[PDB]
Amino acid sequence: EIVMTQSPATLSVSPGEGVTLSCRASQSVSSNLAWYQQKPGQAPRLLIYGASTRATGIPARFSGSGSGTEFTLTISSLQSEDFAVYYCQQYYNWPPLTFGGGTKVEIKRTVAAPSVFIFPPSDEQLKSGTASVVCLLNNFYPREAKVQWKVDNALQSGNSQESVTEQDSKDSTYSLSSTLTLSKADYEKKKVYACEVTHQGSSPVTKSF
Amino acid sequence: EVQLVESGGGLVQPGGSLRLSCAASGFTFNTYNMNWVRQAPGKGLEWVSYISSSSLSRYYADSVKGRFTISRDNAKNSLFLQMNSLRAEDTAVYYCARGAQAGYSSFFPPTTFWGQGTLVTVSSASTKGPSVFPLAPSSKSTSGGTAALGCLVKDYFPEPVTVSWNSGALTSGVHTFPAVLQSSGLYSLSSVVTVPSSSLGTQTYICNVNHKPSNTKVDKKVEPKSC
Amino acid sequence: HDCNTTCQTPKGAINTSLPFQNIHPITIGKCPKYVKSTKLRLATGLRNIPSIQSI
Amino acid sequence: DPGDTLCIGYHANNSTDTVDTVLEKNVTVTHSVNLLEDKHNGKLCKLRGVAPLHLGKCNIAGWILGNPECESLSTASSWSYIVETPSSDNGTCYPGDFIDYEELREQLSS
Amino acid sequence: GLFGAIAGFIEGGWTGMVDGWYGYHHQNEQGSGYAADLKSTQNAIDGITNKVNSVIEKMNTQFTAVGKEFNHLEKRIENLNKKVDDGFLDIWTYNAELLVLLENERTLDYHDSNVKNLYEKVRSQLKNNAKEIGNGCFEFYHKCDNTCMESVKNGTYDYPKYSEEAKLNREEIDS
Amino acid sequence: GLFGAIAGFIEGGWTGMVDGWYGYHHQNEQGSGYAADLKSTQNAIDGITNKVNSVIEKMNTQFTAVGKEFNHLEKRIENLNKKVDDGFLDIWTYNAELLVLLENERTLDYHDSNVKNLYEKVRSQLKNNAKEIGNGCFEFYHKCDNTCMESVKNGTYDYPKYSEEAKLNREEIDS
Amino acid sequence: GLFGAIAGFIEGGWTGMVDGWYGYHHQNEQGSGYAADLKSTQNAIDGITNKVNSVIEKMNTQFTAVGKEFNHLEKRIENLNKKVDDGFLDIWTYNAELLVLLENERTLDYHDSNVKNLYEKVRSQLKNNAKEIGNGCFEFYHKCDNTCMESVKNGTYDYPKYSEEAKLNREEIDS
Ligand SMILES: *[C@@H]1O[C@H](CO)[C@@H](O)[C@H](O)[C@H]1NC(C)=O
Ligand SMILES: *[C@@H]1O[C@H](CO)[C@@H](O)[C@H](O)[C@H]1NC(C)=O
Ligand SMILES: *[C@@H]1O[C@H](CO)[C@@H](O)[C@H](O)[C@H]1NC(C)=O
Ligand SMILES: *[C@@H]1O[C@H](CO)[C@@H](O)[C@H](O)[C@H]1NC(C)=O
Repeated sequence: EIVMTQSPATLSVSPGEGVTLSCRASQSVSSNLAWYQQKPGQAPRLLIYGASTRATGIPARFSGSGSGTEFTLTISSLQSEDFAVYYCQQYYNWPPLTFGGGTKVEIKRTVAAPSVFIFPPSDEQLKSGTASVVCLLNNFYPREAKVQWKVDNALQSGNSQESVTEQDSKDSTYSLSSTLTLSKADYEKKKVYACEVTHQGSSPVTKSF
Repeated sequence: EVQLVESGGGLVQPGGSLRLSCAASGFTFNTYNMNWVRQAPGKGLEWVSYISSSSLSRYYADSVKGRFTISRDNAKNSLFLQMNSLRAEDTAVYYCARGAQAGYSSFFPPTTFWGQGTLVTVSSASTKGPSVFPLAPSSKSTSGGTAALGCLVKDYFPEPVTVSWNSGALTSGVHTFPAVLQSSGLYSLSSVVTVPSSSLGTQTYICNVNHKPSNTKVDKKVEPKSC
Repeated sequence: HDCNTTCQTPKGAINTSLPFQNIHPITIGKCPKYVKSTKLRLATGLRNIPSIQSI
Repeated sequence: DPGDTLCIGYHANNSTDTVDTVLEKNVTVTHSVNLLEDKHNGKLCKLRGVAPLHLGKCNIAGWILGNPECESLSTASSWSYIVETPSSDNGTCYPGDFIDYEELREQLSS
Repeated sequence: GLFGAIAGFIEGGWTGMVDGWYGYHHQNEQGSGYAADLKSTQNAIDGITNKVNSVIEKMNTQFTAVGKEFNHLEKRIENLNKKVDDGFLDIWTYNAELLVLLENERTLDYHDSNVKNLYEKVRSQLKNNAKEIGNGCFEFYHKCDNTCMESVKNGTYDYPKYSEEAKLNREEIDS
Repeated sequence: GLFGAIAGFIEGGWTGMVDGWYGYHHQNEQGSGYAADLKSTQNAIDGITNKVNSVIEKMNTQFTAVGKEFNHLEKRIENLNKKVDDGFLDIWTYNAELLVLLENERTLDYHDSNVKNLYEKVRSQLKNNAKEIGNGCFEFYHKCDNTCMESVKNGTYDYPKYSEEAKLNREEIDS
Repeated sequence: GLFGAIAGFIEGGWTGMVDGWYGYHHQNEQGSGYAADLKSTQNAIDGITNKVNSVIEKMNTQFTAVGKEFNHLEKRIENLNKKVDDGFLDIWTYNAELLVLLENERTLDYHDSNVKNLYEKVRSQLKNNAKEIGNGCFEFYHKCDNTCMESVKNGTYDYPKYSEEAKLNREEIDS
């Protein structure tokens, strides 16, 4: 196969400026390269084909160029409807038809600290045999953040599935939630609970034990 | 306009079989080559299979060869994908895509127009309604700053669920997280909302979870603690 | 100037193997034939059709 | 079991070269060559590896008669051709007719 | 064009074929790619090079000083000399302009003929084993690996080697 | 001719086709008639118009009085002037005569090519659905109404739409 | 060549065909032999004869003495006369060299077209009754005696007369 490399995976830029996405080929694909744009919950949409030709209906701020192994996709003036994932694709040697990892273009804004909200295992969940602790992080930029659970003093290299929402339309901020799933027989066998955050804005050390 | 609507996705146990179909309209289906592309939850795009206009040429990815069979009924403007011996890694959204016309391959990319997609889930778990557990607001916040209370929707299968608050009246500040796949094979998410802490006591908040496959519909009240 | 040429023109010499020139009709040497043409371009390759219409 | 595809085609490139044909004007072609020379070096060079005779401010009559304004001109034993300037006017300073003048210029040209 | 292939039943050219003027595009289980037919391309290069050299080298001139000088009482021969210079100019300008026009048409026709003949050679080799799907493309009734492709591009295709497999697939698909 | 169609496998022309140079003749239950293929005819008109204009417009002359007058002791230059006038005459007469001869052959060949290519386009569309009965005619294996005729003359013929009906009639008639 | 037949899909010529330029070779129970197609050969002879005569006869000159004599003080007109003589020489040499080059290419193409058209006429007559075995040869699906051969070479081949016999042999051999 011919492997497509899209580095970096994430680019943070403001709204209204020029972005350039990259895609390289393990061997030459000539001009048989295409670019696609995908928004969450929606099918991919073709933007560029032939490595430079723009598809019908694609605004003129999208352009691409390249040949052989190196290619670029440039957006001159980034509008709000242009924040999405972008994949390249080669169709010079296929099958297999290979895409590439994709590049997320993200809205850049001011560094926002998280507001940490910890919640208890609810009493009616304590009537079924299990209990879960919720560590909510609210409206923080950037995405890069670290969350750990300090029960009495446990490191907890297991448990605690986390989840991230998409950038909010208003403030372009994030939200995270680590959920501490433990059974009754091992929940009531400790009673000092605390989460942990290592985000920017709250950069110095933390906001919860 | 070019239109591709695919159907047949659903839940199947491992080793089971499923037949996706795609309805094509707005173009001369009997002249175009067709493709299937899939996308695992949170992952990139993987090409699955190719079929020519004449059905003579059929190509497959290495990871589906021997298990998937692609076919096409040009008289009925329909594309098909037979999936057999399904593994867990086959769980993905399967997209129907339109390529170049017969003889014009590599003049246009082989995936020029995409359908919305259809979701295929391969797991041994069974359709199960969710358990709604409250997240009571902390009783040691500040008197003027905001506080967050939420509902914990746990142990349901399969995707997706929908959450609201106070019958849809409360919309600002809501953060419904994407679900996660627990090691038990069941799904679970949290749904939080932020409100002023001085409104705790004179205003009550009720979430409205609605799981479609299990025909579940439960409302829960998230009140402060006692003691 | 100190240069060598086989075809001399009142506005400067021309170094060429082409059969035609449009510099000046009054020449000295072994020269191309003067013509009024501005462009005499001979196709060697094919018609160039890199892309076709969306179908 | 039924198989694959093979196609016959032809070259294309990024060329913008245009040629004229008897049936169509401005046809873009992948490669072309130019038969018309339109670029000169802007200098008066040596023909047959021999420098020309440059008279400067004099014409052939002034040069060959020995006009006092041409005495500075160097006497070369051979030349491939003769160069005059449009403003070159120093010729027969004493007025008169130079009989068979144009013929003499021909004989002295090389 | 004159032979119906370039900008004809083969609508467009290939930017992804860089090693020749005419060639093939293949696709099978092992992938796809472009390759020039070296035999026909080299013949065209030889012919076009010869055509260019002939147009240039057949113009061989002698040393000549065009210019003439005449006094004020030699106006008639001055105009005669002007008539000679203008007459050569008109003859050479007209012939040069038309030669380029006519030879450009023939050159484009020549390339069209080569693409047409290349397609016909392949079609005569493949016969029943492949289907003509249009746009200068064949779709085989039998799997054709890279070695099988090389036989076609080299003109060494073994029709009977695949004839029965193609026959069964051709007869079913047409039933 | 050079391409075998005009005065070739298509023996004669049509006086009943007045709207173009190349075209079609059809007959079905609804009647018969002639119609020109506008696309190919308009291309030929563009090419031939360009060919005529090129032959004429590339001849651009300057103001010139050919005549000269010489006295009784200027006989040699008078004969020189006559030699120049006769030399241009022979060059222009010979080139003009041959250009017309060669371009007329190419023009007739060009029309022959267009008729040939038009036939081949139709044949590639119809494939099994029609029989080649000779003289540039196809006889369908399925009824082809006026709408079906328009699809062929417009290059939008749907082969699979009639392929099975033609197949049954083709297979019986050949049994 | 330009039409793919001479030195193309028909690789070589026949020294054993002495009565014409294009023709046939047959073999059956009664033997084998060569025979020229008189109709196409006579057309080519008429066309080539006309082509030669046109190139020669369109050159018609008048009585003319080229030479001129000038004394030692008439050097400028002597050089003018030399310029005229050299200018005609260059024009005539260049045009004559190129005319021969271009007409030779067209003549070889013309012969190539005739061989191509002759093959296509036969193929259109024989249709299913014969198999194209390559190199411009047909192998019949029915015995074709000397009289049957004469029908093909004369363009009077009766396809339905042998169609059923050929059909049975074609269908078995392909089973
Ligand atoms: C040379 O020419 C100048 C003007 O260019 C004139 O004034 C001068 O007298 C001339 N000298 C001669 C002819 O000796
Ligand atoms: C390609 O064809 C030529 C024909 O002369 C033959 O000699 C050669 O061996 C062929 N190539 C291969 C790789 O067999
Ligand atoms: C004829 O073909 C053209 C091809 O572009 C198509 O747009 C047009 O609609 C066709 N005519 C009719 C009457 O459908
Ligand atoms: C050959 O064909 C011609 C066609 O006009 C026909 O008149 C002639 O009789 C045929 N020859 C024989 C021997 O029948």
